Amino acid sequence: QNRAQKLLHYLGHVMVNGPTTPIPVKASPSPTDPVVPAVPIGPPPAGFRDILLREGPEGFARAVRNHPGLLLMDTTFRDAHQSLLATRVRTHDLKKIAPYVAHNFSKLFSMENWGGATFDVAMRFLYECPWRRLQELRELIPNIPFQMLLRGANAVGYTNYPDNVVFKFCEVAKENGMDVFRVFDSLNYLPNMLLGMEAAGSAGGVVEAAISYTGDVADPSRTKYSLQYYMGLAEELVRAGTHILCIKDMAGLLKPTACTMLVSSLRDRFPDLPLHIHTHDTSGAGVAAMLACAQAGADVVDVAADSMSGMTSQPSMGALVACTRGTPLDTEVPMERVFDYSEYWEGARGLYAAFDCTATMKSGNSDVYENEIPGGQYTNLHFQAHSMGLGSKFKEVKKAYVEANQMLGDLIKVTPSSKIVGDLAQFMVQNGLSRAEAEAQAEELSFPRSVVEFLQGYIGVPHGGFPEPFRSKVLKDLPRVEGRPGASLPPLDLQALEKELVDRHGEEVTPEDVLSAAMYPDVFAHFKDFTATFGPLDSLNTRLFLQGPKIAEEFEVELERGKTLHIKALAVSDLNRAGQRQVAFELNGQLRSILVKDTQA
Amino acid sequence: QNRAQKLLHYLGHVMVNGPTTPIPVKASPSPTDPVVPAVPIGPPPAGFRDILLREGPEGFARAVRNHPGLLLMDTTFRDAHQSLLATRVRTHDLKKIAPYVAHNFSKLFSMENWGGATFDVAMRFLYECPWRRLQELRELIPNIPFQMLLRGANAVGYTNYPDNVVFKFCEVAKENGMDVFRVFDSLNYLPNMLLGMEAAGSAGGVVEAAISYTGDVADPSRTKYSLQYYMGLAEELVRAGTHILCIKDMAGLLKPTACTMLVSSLRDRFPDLPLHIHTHDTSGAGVAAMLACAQAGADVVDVAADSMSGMTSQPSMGALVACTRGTPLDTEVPMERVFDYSEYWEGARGLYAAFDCTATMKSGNSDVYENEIPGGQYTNLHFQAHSMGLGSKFKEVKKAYVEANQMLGDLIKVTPSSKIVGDLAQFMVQNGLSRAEAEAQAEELSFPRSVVEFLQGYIGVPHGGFPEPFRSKVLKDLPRVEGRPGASLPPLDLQALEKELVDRHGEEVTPEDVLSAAMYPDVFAHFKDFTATFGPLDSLNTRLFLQGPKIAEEFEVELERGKTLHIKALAVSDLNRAGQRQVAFELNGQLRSILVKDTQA
Ligand SMILES: [Mn+2]
Ligand SMILES: [Mn+2]
Repeated sequence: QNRAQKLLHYLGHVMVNGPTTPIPVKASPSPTDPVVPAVPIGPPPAGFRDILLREGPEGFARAVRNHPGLLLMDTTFRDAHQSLLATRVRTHDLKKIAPYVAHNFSKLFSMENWGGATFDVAMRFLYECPWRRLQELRELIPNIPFQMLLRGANAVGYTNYPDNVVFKFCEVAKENGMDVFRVFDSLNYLPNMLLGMEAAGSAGGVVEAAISYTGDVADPSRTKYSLQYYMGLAEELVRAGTHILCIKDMAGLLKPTACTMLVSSLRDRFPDLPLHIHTHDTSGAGVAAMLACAQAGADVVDVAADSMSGMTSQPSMGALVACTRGTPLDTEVPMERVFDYSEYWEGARGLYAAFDCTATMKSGNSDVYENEIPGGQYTNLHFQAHSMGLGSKFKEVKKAYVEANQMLGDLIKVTPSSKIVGDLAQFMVQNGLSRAEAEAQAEELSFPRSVVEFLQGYIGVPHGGFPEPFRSKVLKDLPRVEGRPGASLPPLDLQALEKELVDRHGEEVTPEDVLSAAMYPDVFAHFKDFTATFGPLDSLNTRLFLQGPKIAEEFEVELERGKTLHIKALAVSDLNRAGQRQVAFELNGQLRSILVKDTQA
Repeated sequence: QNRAQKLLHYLGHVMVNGPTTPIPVKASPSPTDPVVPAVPIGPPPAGFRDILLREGPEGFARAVRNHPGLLLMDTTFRDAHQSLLATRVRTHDLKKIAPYVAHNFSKLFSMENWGGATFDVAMRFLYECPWRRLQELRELIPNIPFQMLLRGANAVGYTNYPDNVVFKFCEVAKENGMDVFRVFDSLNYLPNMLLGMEAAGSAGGVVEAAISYTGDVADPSRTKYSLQYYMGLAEELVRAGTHILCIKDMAGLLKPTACTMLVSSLRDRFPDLPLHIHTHDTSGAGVAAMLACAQAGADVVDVAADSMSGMTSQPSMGALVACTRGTPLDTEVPMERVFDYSEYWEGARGLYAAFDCTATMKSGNSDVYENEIPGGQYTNLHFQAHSMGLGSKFKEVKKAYVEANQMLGDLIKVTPSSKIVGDLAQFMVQNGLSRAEAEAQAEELSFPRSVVEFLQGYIGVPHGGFPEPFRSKVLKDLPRVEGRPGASLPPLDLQALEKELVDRHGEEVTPEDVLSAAMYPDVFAHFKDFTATFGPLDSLNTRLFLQGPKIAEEFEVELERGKTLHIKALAVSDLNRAGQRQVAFELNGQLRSILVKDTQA
């Protein structure tokens, strides 16, 4: 077995040289293994994915809109760990509790488990294939709809790609098993949001236009992104044609009062339009928030498993289900099941001890109502300062964030945008620049590549326009983008890229691989060469994958399905073998050894 | 200076032999120092403590009941850290942010900062005087009311004390600066609750009778502790005379729905009675819950600073303040201030890294709706299991907890009671006893000392009676307590105890000390001998206290107020000096050395 030995070499390697992917927090994966509940044999109870197929996104939206109780979505597979564990959860652990979900959470609206950071991190850090993840799970959960976070601007990539790809991406994603597409734009720049809605709607999937939330519509003071701001935007999005409408409060800024307001005026304007609410518990509301949303007529709300909820993540699924039963919005989900599910996750999370923000973050923070830093980014900046004894610092950067944000014309901060305000915020602090010093001396300073490209609109056009008195003194003799960036981009010959990959990585390369390579040229490449020589490192349980094997400890890995592979380390030490070393394993009935390179560790 | 050298010897000792008080989690106190905001010079803005004094608990309650916005209480000084940090926060760090509080949180209803575990821990583990704490803080915050958790049954002790002490306790406490007394009974056994109310009322303080909450009044299924159960209990407590009425949801089981119900029928029955709600965010509601209580007419709700809220503690103060502004329930508290306040606590908590439940607990858990384990006990049992790689176990015990509780007739689990179900739950588990095996074999097994005395009523009589078919087969030829246990207890000759202490510890012993010794004979004794030889270990900053000083690191300690004491370690090594060693400090302008005992460390 070449599949076999490829992995051995790997295990051996991690033993000799240690961890392959970065480990931000010095900690070994919990020695305990996640508790996987029991599940009856045979097919799931069948939930919405069934209806969808049976009637399209058409009847779907209706059933959704006409469902009595509150409906939910599980972000535990995507945004939940993307916010708490540096989006490091591996397919392996996701496949584990999959059969459970399929059997227990059929009443489920959708299940977020793809899109977002994941596509990137899957190759850049976990060395697994994002497509495999999908197919492997779609296989395990045929009854629950699959949702992803798609960026209208550029699918799951980091830069503008020709529009021919956005459609081909969704085309594939759709066939591979994706259903609901949540398209968003960091500036709510419709052009990008509609392109996303296109590829998604044309791919034949469910379009769920997502509006990113800033400030507080309840507060009449601020008028930039006023209630009427959103309301207008919806019209366009609804006209452009969307099955479901979602409100992406990525910063956990939605207050109950603001909620009641927003949703009602929305339910009023669109009586039978499905409404989906996404918030992060960063401020401390979330639950109280979501509850208000239902009250006012919201159809669904995003939640995460208790053990993976709270703080920069989504509100406690169990708290929502609990507070909602006995009422006309009852979710009808057995508390018992949320327990076993959270149970699993509390243990699963134990493996990702090396990526637990829990190291620096011991709770939420209402100051988010001031800096407007989204959940994910919050956690990271927090960890950064504190991880280097600089909590004192964090206060300061947060203030530079506000100024930076105001300095660019008060913005909507999400992946694209949010990270540009970040660099500028840091640029100012690390250079001691008051907003005034920053603006006045703006005629010439080396502002972040991200900031300059933003003002050139590479992403889009901020509502209210660019801070021109400043924008120009910055841009100078620089090319300012005109129109939807992706527009002026010539297509991407897929055959040129296709044989260009077959020619190299193999006669294997699949449509999927092509796309991946497309979005992530290098990262994909590296990911391919790595797995090339190390086998299916994705079938390895997280512990072995991170920490590597323990000398003498018996263990097994399910390669494919006909093999179980029982291995036990025991023996390494050839300290000098021509500048190397050699380890031996007792693979199944026999035994063998692979040679590693000490890398003078 | 004897004050001086006494501390030196201590510091040195810690250097040579290490930590004096147990340290559950191996971690050193953060090297960063909590950020203490700025506070104007001169007197605070004055709040309710002022009104109180000017009009007695009579005008106070009215003002409370007639105040427009929602009122709050800060448990950050007591229940917040008692649930999260093993009640280990020191007076030193409480004095620091005190002036700030006095200046910024005048609108505050009360401030919980005393009572509960504190009195015990203050001597048992921190080696500080609980009275000192009170006096020192009363000094720093003369404008905000001081609240404490007083146990009707036995003030701040662990056993039945003759009622003469219960009155003498509140008498002293009241004069020392305590105002509002929250009196509670673990089984809501009126006899004990009234005794507390008396001492509290008689002492001339504000009586806030507390009803302990269980189950879910919204849920018609369970009828033991039905709505009409509480409603009736209210009548008694109000007739017995109480200025304010509080609901102690020590387990965080209060759902919004159950809330709206409870409070309203309460505000209905008592139009102008002040209502105070206490909850723990354990389930995930809390905030959502409290918001409901207000909606329905609740006058005050307990909260903690953001960095100290969440999980088994109280809801995010900032989340409440945030979601409540702009509405008729506006707290009027400047978001800005809750920020600086949490800012301070996030850092102060970094000093207590050795007691942070954060180590095992990374979030709340809605399964609380099933085991009914109060916030504090949850945290402990969770740390327990997991701190010894036994999370797998924790599930099990939670199950025994339910059976144990059901086995004792379904109870209200708070400090007294709650820990009895604990022992029983663990007894069963650790002896493999189904609730059936536990009961049938009850005729004779060595049930916990706590469980036996419970059935003998040493605490009180459980509503619905004791589980007799069992109770008896357990008790056998054992004495069953008749009436409020404290009643049958002969007074406590205070002079006998007074001269008894003077005679020993010194001609210093104060009325306070007497009471302390009373409730905590030994603990007090040890606490006294320790401080006796080591000086004011309470004027030491938590870092030096826990971790001791760092060789060559310059530092200072504010002994009293006329001395600043600048010390620098540097030099220890007399490894063998007659089985000891010797360290040297460079105290202020001069230098000197103290001789320690290596304890063959
Ligand atoms: Mn999000
Ligand atoms: Mn409590």
